[PDB]
Amino acid sequence: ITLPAFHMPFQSAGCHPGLAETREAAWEWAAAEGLDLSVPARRKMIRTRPELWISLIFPQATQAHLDLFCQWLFWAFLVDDEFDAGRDPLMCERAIARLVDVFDGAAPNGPMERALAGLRDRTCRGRSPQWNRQFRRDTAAWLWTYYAEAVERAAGQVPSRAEFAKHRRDSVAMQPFLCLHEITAGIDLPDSARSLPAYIALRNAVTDHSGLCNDICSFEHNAVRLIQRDRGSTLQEAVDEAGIQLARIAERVQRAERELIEEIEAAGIDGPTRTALERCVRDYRGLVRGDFDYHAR
Ligand SMILES: [Ca+2]
Repeated sequence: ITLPAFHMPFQSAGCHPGLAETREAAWEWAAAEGLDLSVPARRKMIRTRPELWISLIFPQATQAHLDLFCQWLFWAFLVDDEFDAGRDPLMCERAIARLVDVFDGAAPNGPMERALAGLRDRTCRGRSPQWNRQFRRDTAAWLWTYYAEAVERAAGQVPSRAEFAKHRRDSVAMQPFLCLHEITAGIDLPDSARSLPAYIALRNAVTDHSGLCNDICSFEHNAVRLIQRDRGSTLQEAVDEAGIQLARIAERVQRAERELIEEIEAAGIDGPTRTALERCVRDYRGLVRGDFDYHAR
């Protein structure tokens, strides 16, 4: 199987120079929180290289922000590892609802709960209720996608190609890091800016590209397999067709930027809101490219 020639018109924003430092801080954070990983889990985390993804997503971030975001990613990888109990819908329901309660303020218990509480304290405090509402929405949506997949698998139900794309937006967990971008970029989006049709299209296309690129570079429901199912093709035919669909998503990023600039000028958007939206127009390209260089390279 040969990967296709991807359509990548987005230039690179670089890689953070503190990649080695933020990895050492990530494992130093896991040890201080009592996160006891098994040997296969430790090998899996080293193989996944969370320091690489976070450094390609936030190359200009401060070291403190990069370390914090990396520990979120380190925590999210540990959450994903446990759910692939992980298939029993009754276990997933109690596990997810416990993590969300800890997020909402319930006193933590285990190491994963105290780690999440510490992550939420360092991140969510100081941010606006506008940001905390979107951050919880994206984080909780990602957590409940494990319950959704568990119940869907237990019922013998399979997702269509369209339903999986909507589900993949929350299950790729790129959106919670689009909220973290606001922190490292020094911006804050009002709900009016979040309601702009072109910003929604831009935020979703950035999320879709990350999800599909993930499935392509990783041979669980996979978009390439669903293409192979809905088209009855071989693996190489489904991989190239998946790459073509990714090219359309990259095209959606370009059209959403143009339409967002048009919506800024037409609506008379100025001040910090215009600065926050123009920051996303400039940065979301490098996020797509940074995520792409992680999965493909
Ligand atoms: Ca184009």
